[PDB]
Amino acid sequence: GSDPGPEAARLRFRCFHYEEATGPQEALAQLRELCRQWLRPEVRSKEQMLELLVLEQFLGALPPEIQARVQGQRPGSPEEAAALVDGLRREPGG
Amino acid sequence: GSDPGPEAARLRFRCFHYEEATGPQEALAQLRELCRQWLRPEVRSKEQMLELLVLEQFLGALPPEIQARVQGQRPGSPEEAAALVDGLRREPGG
Repeated sequence: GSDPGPEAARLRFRCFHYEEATGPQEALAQLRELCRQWLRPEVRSKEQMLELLVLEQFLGALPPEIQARVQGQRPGSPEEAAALVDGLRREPGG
Repeated sequence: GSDPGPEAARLRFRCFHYEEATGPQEALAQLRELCRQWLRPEVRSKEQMLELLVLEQFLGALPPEIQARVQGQRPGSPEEAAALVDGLRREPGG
């Protein structure tokens, strides 16, 4: 009755390495499946998908060191990530 | 006057570098806007967002060299990307 969580599902979604062995189209079927367990059109609407995806680019837009700090906590929401980094940009050392 | 288009919107969205000077939450506002110009709940539905976002991760799941090729052409559709990468992996490099 519990769900893994959208953030956990997204982690699995990105933990997926592109493997030529399964073929890119078949890999898509995996990614599509994994992203679907994260986005979930069934329960989430389009604007919520925006939020999740904003977070997505935002994290990778961060420098490796700041990004690692996020990745070491995993907020799952863009503004939370923003708040993590908001302090990290205040002279690296926190 | 028009929208950049979902394909170009993702470009602007991915070309966005995190700049501490604009702040993460202000950057979010830009990203939230850019991703919205890409996903567009206004015109598109959730499953379209699934697809666009599968593409997004699929490209990053690819190795830097293969990813660079996709990034240089920009299909915008996951299966289309799957098609070039399937070719790029034919005799690693093409």
